[PDB]
Amino acid sequence: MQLSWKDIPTVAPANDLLDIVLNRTQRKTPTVIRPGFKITRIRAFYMRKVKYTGEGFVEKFEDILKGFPNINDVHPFHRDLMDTLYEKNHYKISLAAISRAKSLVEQVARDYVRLLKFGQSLFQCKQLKRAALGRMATIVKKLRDPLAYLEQVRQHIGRLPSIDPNTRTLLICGYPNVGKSSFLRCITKSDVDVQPYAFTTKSLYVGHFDYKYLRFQAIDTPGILDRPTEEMNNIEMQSIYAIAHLRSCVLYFMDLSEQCGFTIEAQVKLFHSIKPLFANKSVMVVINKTDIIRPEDLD
Amino acid sequence: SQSRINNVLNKIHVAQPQARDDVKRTPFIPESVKNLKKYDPEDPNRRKLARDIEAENGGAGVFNVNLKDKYLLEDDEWKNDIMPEILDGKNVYDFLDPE
Amino acid sequence: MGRYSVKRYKTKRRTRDLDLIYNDLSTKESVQKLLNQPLDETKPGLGQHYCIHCAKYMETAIALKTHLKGKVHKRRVKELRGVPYTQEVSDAAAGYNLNKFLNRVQEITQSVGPEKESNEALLKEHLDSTL
Amino acid sequence: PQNDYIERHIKQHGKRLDHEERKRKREARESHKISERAQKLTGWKGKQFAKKRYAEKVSMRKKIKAHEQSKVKDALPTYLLDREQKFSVPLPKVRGISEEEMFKVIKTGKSRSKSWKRMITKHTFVGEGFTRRPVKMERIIRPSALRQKKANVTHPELGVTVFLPILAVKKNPQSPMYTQLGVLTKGTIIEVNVSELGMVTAGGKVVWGKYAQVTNEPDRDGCVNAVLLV
Amino acid sequence: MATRTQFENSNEIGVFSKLTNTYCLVAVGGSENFYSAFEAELGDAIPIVHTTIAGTRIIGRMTAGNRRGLLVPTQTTDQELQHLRNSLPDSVKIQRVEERLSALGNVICCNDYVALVHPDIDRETEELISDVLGVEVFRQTISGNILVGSYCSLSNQGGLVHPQTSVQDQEELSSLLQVPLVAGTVNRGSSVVGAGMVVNDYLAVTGLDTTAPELSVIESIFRLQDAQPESISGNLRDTLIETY
Amino acid sequence: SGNGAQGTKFRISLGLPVGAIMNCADNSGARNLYIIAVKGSGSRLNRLPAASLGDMVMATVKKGKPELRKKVMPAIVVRQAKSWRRRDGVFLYFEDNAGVIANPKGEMKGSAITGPVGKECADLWPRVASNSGVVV
Amino acid sequence: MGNQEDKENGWTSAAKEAIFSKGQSKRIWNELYKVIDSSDVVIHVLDARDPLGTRCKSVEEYMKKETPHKHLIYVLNKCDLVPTWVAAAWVKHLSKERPTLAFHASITNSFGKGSLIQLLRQFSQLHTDRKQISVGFIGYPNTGKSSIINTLRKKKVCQVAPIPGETKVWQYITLMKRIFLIDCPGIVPPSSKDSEEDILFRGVVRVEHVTHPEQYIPGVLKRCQVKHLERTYEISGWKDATEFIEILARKQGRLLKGGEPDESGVSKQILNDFNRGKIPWFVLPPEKE
RNA sequence: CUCUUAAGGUAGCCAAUGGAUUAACGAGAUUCCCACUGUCCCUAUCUA
Ligand SMILES: Nc1nc2c(ncn2[C@@H]2O[C@H](COP(=O)(O)OP(=O)(O)OP(=O)(O)O)[C@@H](O)[C@H]2O)c(=O)[nH]1
Ligand SMILES: [K+]
Ligand SMILES: [Mg+2]
Ligand SMILES: [Mg+2]
Ligand SMILES: [Mg+2]
Ligand SMILES: [Zn+2]
Repeated sequence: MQLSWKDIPTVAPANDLLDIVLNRTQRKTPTVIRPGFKITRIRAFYMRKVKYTGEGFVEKFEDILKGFPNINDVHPFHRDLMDTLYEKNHYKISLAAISRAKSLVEQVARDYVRLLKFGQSLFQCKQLKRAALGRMATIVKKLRDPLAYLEQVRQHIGRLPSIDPNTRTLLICGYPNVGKSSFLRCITKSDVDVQPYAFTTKSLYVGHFDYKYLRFQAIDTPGILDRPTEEMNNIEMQSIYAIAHLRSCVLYFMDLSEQCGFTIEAQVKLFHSIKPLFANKSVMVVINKTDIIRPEDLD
Repeated sequence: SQSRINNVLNKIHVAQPQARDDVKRTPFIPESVKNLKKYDPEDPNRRKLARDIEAENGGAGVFNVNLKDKYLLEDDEWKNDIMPEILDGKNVYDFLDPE
Repeated sequence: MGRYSVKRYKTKRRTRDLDLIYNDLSTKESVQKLLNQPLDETKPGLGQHYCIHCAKYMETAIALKTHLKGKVHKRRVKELRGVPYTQEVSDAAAGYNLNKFLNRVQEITQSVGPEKESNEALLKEHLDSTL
Repeated sequence: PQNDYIERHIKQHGKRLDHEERKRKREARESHKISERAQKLTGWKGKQFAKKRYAEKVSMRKKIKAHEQSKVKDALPTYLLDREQKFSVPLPKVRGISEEEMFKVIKTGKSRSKSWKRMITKHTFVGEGFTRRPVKMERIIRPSALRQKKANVTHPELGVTVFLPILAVKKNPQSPMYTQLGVLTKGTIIEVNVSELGMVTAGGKVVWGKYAQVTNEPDRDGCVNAVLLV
Repeated sequence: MATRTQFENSNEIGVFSKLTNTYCLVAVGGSENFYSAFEAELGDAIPIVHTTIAGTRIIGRMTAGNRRGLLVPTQTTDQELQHLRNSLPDSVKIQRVEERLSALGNVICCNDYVALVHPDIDRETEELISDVLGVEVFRQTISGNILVGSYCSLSNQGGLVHPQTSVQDQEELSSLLQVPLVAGTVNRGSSVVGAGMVVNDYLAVTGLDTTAPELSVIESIFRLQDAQPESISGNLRDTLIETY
Repeated sequence: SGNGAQGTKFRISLGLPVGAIMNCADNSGARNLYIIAVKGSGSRLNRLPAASLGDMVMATVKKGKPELRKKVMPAIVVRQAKSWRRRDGVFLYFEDNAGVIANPKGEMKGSAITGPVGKECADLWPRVASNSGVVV
Repeated sequence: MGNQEDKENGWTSAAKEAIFSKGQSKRIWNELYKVIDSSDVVIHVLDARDPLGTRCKSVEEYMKKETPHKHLIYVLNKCDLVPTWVAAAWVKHLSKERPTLAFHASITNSFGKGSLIQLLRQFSQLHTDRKQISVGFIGYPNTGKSSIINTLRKKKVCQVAPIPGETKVWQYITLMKRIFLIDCPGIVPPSSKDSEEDILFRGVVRVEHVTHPEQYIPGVLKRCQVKHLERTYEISGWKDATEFIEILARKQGRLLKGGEPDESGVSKQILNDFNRGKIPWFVLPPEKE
């Protein structure tokens, strides 16, 4: 596996990419050609312009395409998490648009070099070169929305924590405001926030510790509500996918003081509703906030 | 799983000796070693290490340590003595000998 | 300096030393190993037909026999007679480790010498019988 | 670090102590910086700066006009709304092209002494079932890179452009020799396949072939553009 | 009593140092951080000597010895030999050995009582080992691996062999050496344990890259801490199964 | 001065330019190594990259195992026949040119080295010194 | 267990040899498109030993897509090097797709010459309004296009060699007043599944420019029969390629100075014999249905 | 009016051989290998 995708080069928008590639052609290729020179020299000049611009566009597209992960090829946990975060359909459509643009730019470059083989004057060769560069620019301008989407996705996916779905995992789940982030702070050195309102945590947080010289990872999840999956939202789907995919030891945290805003009956109902999730996994129920109320003096 | 059996056994097995002679072999810990005190990096009264001496004198790559300071000689005045090596085409070391 | 000596005694064209050959001939086990060699495809005669004195492979037993009936082989055999001349001899000549040199000389005279001679005689009769 | 750690760090420790003042002074300096850039940048960078400034001013004026206009205040069927998209030719006269411009002399022989072969430098339509003449009897050369099969045809009615296959060359305005050679130049009348345009006669016949006029120079811009003669 | 350090960002402690029960040898290269790392654990209880062997820094690989003696190769200079003699007390015999295999730390793996040697060392070298080190000598290969000094770490308590050693070879070597043996790695997966670490009856020094399970195995087999026997392999079995 | 080398390296006379063939001194099955490049080599017009004792090269195996051949692997030069000066005061040389196969971190593929190993190479590379039986 | 494990030790595969890309140059493919554009009938020449190996499927698809008016036929050459039933089975199987004619090309002792001539006369009669037709010969290198043209002319008008790539440009030959033949350089369509071993055993490259032919010798052992090899080289008793090479070199006296046998030279000679038809071999035809 | 895919299991029938895939020879044209080396890295020195 890879477990981290921070090493993706910056994706420029359409106009910025156009400026970068065209100005690179202007700077890095010679720019003086005279009408008094040989027609072979003139043809070579404009052929070099077309070929160099095409290569620049293609290498930018290839850097985009190689860096981004294959959503289908990754582990199913990562696939479900990235589908929840980024809408896999849009993800694949944008990357496919990049690939199609790369093929079209290559085709334009080949066609116009072949046409420039037969140029008879500087004016005609200049017109053919400008036509090739303009067609490439139109292709690139047709990618404005996918490039912006991919830049946002790259920035977000560079910050995702590295979760190994095959190592030893303590998963933490329950209702909001029960102390999952506080327990993660107590057992690891993660910087998860602890605030007394619902859904303080909107994404998975990872901590680490060592038990008997063995490395364990602890996964704090955003809270789950007792609602059917049709009206379940993406933030809760993060926790649902984590529970379904990570074979681990699950710790369901209960608050008996109802400081969380959910009753003990509601917590038990949520536990029995998410009961089918932890099959063939270790399960444990932890009652937090015992300094306020104890399980012994309950009804 | 039947695959990981021999590999696990060959590294979890601890070999043991057996007799072979009436010879007693015991571990040796010197008295100074077992009376030594544990070093405390954050302590007001601890031993000044050689790196502390180097840092206070010159620092790494500037401090020139004297190796002759650790010599266990009969006389301490002999520590900074230059040992001759050549005399009239002969090596002193292959003539050096008691009696 | 001259071309003949340069292109004969280049370092990459060096031959085995006389003291090494003497050590090979001194012990019976070494002689047996050199007589019974594994089949090597990179050697002349598949590693067989090896003259130990000259440290040289022959393509055939008839070639080995002709080599044995020659003055070059006799020259090497005569060279392999006396003290092997290690560094201790030059040190003793300079006046260094004289007692070590004397002990080595008397060991060669007493124990190593006659055993090497008997091994050479057995090798000679073995080669004469088999060839 | 994981998730939005920079924002969490800003929430937990704040920013640098002079961040707001530094940002405010830089934004105050921006006007002087813009004027100095306009008067100091030279060459291509200066021209690009002027072009971008013009575009920004146009956009700002449009925004002001739209805001003021907002502050002041085809008979399609139901299933089609909420959805989007003289017998004179348009080019009676075009530039004359001489044979010297049309043809290029191709020399043969070891010493290049024979000059009887000619190469057409313009784009051509050779048709179906074309085979090259044997090289010994090949005087007129139409290279394969310059042969065309399709054109971008604009329909005057309905305002669309479709990529259509070429059927024939009807009249090249320069010469009947160019017409029979199939030369595609500006003002050439070609025949195009209009099957995907969905044209039906008054008698119920499906139209799949009509005339169009080439309105560009394919030798210059590498493609054939035409207007359908409806 | 297992510590982790580096000699100038290198994990090969046994290459650049030699540790016995009565003295320690460290290379002179660079600053005094390596010397002070040994000094933090050793105090002034046993001598610690900066030294070079034939001008090189590889003293753990060039030299071999135990609490009673030290053997240096013939490439040692007279000045270095005199430096060692002046730095060490008279209770440690020092001998320069005329041996063809000059990497004594590679060809000899010894403790205070037993020694395993390269099967092609000289008989005079064997007798010199017996006389100077005061030990019994056995010609062995560690599961066919020559260079026992580089492929074994040995003390009077226990021993660590390279991870490709068969069970029968471990049994035979344990019978010969009269100490418990274990197979494992050091410095995060290295099979050159003898050049990876140095050890005595009361201290082990490995590289910084040695993992926690490897350190636990080393502590258990060398009986370093007060509550570390060789029988806690059963208690570490879960961690070792997960780690392997 | 290469990745995995311990410390700086002082200049040694260059003996092996690109195209040279040296013996293989390890036990990995290779018989000889053919030098195709020298790590850390300089840039100069017409000048061939050349290796010396203790240098890391890229080598192909000409003679050896068929599975071992037809690939490029890092190697470390441990013997050279070109004389070089030791700072202690002598020029010295070996009979042959010889190297060992290693990885980019400087770790040996084999388990032992046959024949003498130069002091410069052994002191530069800790794994060579660990696998060496004879050091000069 | 393949590519990923090699990079960990720093091992990189050697650079691909430039000899194995012969038949893929832009010059050669420009010549091919020239002869196809000039041809009314295209003859694809196949080697009867490996006819599916020597098929240019991409060129055939291009012809059926872009130039459907040109007539493409198959000539299975070198039928003398295969058993009669093998050639008959290959003719039957290839006739399900295209008209296929068995052939043995030779100026003096040929087979199929009259059948090919009457077929070309039929094509001329079908194009009686064209005043002439051209027949372009295409196929893999060293399949025998020049030999077939010389057979039809009954005269050495096209240069012929056992080495691949003898023909380098196109050439017009007048067979009759209305029939022209066009000789063309050999082509190798690019592909990723076709390895250097397959390229070498299709007779594409000259063996003198390959690096280590000993690694390709096991391909010879797999493709040939043991009895045929031992009858050709008068040896026996080998168990693998290295011992086969060693026995052959020692029998032939191909020893280098110092005693090591000339493995590369013997291997190059074996590959030359295999490709040139001194060792009998063929690929099995498809099973009858 | 009709024509072509019948042939079958690593060597056939049919008339020693089934051939120009021709030995030998060549200041003819060309590719490769061993050996060899100042062709080269990289130039230095000696004589008339
Ligand atoms: N046995 C046999 N050999 C043939 C036959 N036809 C050609 N050959 C041989 O095969 C080799 C290839 O001959 P070419 O005529 O040059 O083949 P090509 O396809 O023209 O090859 P290139 O011109 O190099 O692309 C020659 O040595 C011929 O003698 C055949 O029908 N039977
Ligand atoms: K040919
Ligand atoms: Mg929370
Ligand atoms: Mg140059
Ligand atoms: Mg040809
Ligand atoms: Zn002899």
